[PDB]
Amino acid sequence: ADVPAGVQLADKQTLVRNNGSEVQSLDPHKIEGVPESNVSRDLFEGLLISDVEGHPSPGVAEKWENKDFKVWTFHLRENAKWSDGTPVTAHDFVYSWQRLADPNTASPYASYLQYGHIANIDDIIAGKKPATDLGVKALDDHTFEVTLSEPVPYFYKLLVHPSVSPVPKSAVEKFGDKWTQPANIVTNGAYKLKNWVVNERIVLERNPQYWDNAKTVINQVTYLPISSEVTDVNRYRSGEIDMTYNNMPIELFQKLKKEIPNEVRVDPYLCTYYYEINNQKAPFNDVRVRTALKLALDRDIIVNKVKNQGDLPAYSYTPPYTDGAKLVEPEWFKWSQQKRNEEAKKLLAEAGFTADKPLTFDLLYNTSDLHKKLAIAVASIWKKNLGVNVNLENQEWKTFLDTRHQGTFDVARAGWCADYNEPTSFLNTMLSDSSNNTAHYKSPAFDKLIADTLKVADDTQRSELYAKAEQQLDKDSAIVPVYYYVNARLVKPWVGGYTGKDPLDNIYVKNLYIIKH
Repeated sequence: ADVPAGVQLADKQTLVRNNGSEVQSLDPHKIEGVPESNVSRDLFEGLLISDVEGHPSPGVAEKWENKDFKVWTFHLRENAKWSDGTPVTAHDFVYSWQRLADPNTASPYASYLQYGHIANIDDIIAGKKPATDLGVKALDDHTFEVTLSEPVPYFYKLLVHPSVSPVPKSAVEKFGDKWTQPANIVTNGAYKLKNWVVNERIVLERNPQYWDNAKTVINQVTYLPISSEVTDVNRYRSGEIDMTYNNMPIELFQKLKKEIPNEVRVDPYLCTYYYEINNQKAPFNDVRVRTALKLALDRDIIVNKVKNQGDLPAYSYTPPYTDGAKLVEPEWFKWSQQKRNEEAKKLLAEAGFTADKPLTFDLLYNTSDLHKKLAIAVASIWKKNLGVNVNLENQEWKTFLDTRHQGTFDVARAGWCADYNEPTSFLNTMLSDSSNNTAHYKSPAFDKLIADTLKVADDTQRSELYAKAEQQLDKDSAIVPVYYYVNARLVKPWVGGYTGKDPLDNIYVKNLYIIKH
C-alpha cells in the first residue's frame, strides 16, 4: 500500500470483504472464478501482478525481456520467499506450470497455457507428451524462461492470473488435496491462511516473509461467502463488512445510490452477463432454437427497467470496450423488440414447437438475489414473448460450475470476466477444445478465425479477426448476451487504496489501508 501523506491510519488495520460465495478451492490450479481469484491474489503471487490501476507490473519477476515475443525471460527477485521462509525460485514456476498443464491435475484453466501458446501444450493436454516437455525452464534459481510456439505480443498480460501462480511442491506432494488447510499450506503472496471455516469465513493474516511486506498495511483480512447481495449490503450497513462483493441487490440498489452516494463505487468492468446455452444438447443444438431465445429476450426491460444498476444491453460476448475490441453491432440488436419477437416466434415454429408441444427447459443459476430476480424476469419475458416455459434451478457456486462443465444442463446464467485485457481472454473460451468452454460450442470456422489472429503481425488485422469471430459466434447464436457488467460495490469511507480504475478488478489487500474513523 502507498499511504498518501497526511492520511492518518486507524490503529487497527483489519478488513472484512464479502466474496460472493464459498470458494471452489484455494489451490491455484483448481479454480476458475472471481471469488476464488479474489482470495488467490492475496495468497499466491505469480511473475507479474496488477498495480492498483490494473497495469501489469513486477510480481515475483522484477524484470523481464522477450525475443521476438516468443522467448520470454523473467528475472526473479532474490528476496522472493514463501511463508515458511524458503526462497521462491524458477524451479517453483517450472513445477507449477507443468502441474497446470498435466491432464492428471484436471485444471479448469489447463487451456490458459494454450491461450499463451507455451510450447508443446496441446500434446501435453492430449496425453501425447509428458508435462515435463512443457516449454518452460529454470535457467538458474532466479531466471524463468518461457518458450512459445508463436509470437504473442501480449503474453506478459496473461501472467497476473491465478492459474500461473506458483504452488509449493513439497506441501502438494505431502498433503495432497489437504495441502491448502491452514496447518499445511505455504504461500508467497502478502498474506497467509489463518482460518478457513467452510460457509462462514476465510481469515488471512499478513505474511512476514513476503518480499514487499514492509509496504503491507492491512494485518488481517476476512473473506465472507455470502451469496445474498441483500444480506451483504445489510451486513455492510450494520458495520460488519467494509467492502461488499461486487454483485448488487435489485431490492436495495436504488435506495443506496441516494442514501450513501459516496460509498457506492461504480466503475467499468470487463465482464459480460449472458445466458449460456448447452450447444451440444438437443434441442439446443438447433440454431433456430438458440436464435429464438437470443432475440426474444428483451434487454431493455431487464437492463433498464428490471435491473437498472448502470449496465448496457449486450450483443456480443467480448465487451466492446475491451482493449482491441472493434466490434460490429448486429442488425437484430438495432431492431425493435416486436420485430425481434416476431422473428423468434417464426424460428421456434420452424423448429417444431407448437402450443400443445411447447419448448420447456431448465434455467440454472447460482444462488443469488440478483440472479434469481433476473432469472424470474427472463422466464416471464420468454414466456410472454416466445411462449417458452422455463424451470428455474439454483445451485451453490462450486456445484453450479461443475454442472456446467459436465453439460448436465439446458440453459445457465453465466458471466465471464476478462483474465487479461485483450479480446482473446474472452474468445479463447469458445475454442472447441478450451477447458473453459462450458457452452460446449464447437465451430471449426470460429476456431480458425482465432488461430489466424497470431498469424498476422498487426493489430488492425487482428481486431478485424476478433470482430469476425464475434460475428461467427452471433451467427451461430452460441450464447444469449444480456448486458455488460459495471463494477458496482459498496466501500466504506475509511477503506483507502481502492481506485476502481482496473477494469479487471484485480484487487490486492496489500494495497489497501484503513483510515482513522
